[PDB]
Amino acid sequence: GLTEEQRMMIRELMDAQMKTFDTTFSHFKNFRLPGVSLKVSLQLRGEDGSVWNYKPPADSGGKEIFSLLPHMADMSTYMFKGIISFAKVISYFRDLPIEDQISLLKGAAFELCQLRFNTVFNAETGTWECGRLSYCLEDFQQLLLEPMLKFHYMLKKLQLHEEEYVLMQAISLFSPDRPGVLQHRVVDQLQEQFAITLKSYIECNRPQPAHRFLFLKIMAMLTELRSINAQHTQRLLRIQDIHPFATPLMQELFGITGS
Ligand SMILES: Cc1cc(C)c(S(=O)(=O)Nc2ccc3c(c2)nc(CCCCCCCNC(=O)COCCOCCNC(=O)C[C@]24C[C@H]5C[C@H](C[C@H](C5)C2)C4)n3Cc2ccccc2)c(C)c1
Repeated sequence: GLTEEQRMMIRELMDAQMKTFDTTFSHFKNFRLPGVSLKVSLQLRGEDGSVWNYKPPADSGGKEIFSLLPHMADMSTYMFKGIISFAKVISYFRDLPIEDQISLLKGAAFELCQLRFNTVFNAETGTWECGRLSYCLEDFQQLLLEPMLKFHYMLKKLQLHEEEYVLMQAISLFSPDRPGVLQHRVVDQLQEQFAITLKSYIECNRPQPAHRFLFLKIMAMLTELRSINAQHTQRLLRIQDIHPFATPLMQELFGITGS
């Protein structure tokens, strides 16, 4: 019930997503593993049927608390590469000046990573199911006090379509107010078009009373996700200051100069 401009925009996004989101994590390899606030266990299922499980340590006032950071840095880096590839496939993004492309990716990389991670989040088991890797929240309502955690549960409950997730990714990517953006007006117009497309998609394909105000719920979540991004970017920089762990790609995305 959309225009073709809107149908072609969704098709392009869905194409970009299909080409650049390794949903089985098959090519995530050669990552570090822990030596032999909220914590996760890590499970690795081998192609032969073997399983390794890692249960994290407790806080004893020592560096043990950072044992998973190298692994997570490798996972995040793998995800960020996918997010960068996604953006670069999209015509509207490719047409932007390269400095704005970089500014938009620096601004949105965390948000797009979290949106992709929500599609592999199992809310029944509190587990991000990443192909052969599984990350399980360690033991309740104290968990939902963490804003990013409550975000994942609340977004999962909306039961969004693939198309709605990829429009969320576009709206986040084309945010006209990230630091360093110059083509503010063009980006702002592109964002509005993606939001209108999402509003119309929901109107045409979700007539049920449960999906009343769904478009507005999604937009409020995107606003909330940007606020969480700012908080978590500061958390990353504090930990990096006392315990370096960011990969080069993470340093580039989060504004660490190397000097
Ligand atoms: C320090 C840090 C910060 C950022 C910003 C990143 S990032 O953006 O570049 N990648 C990333 C990847 C995935 C993220 C993820 C971030 N935020 C989530 C959402 C679920 C968790 C919400 C936050 C919980 C509160 N804690 C923190 O805010 C910082 O805790 C540092 C101290 O750690 C204590 C021991 N806990 C761990 O070792 C486990 C991890 C797991 C993950 C989040 C958090 C920091 C890292 C990465 C270690 C705690 N997910 C979803 C998801 C989680 C696990 C597996 C798969 C998906 C990085 C890399 C690092």
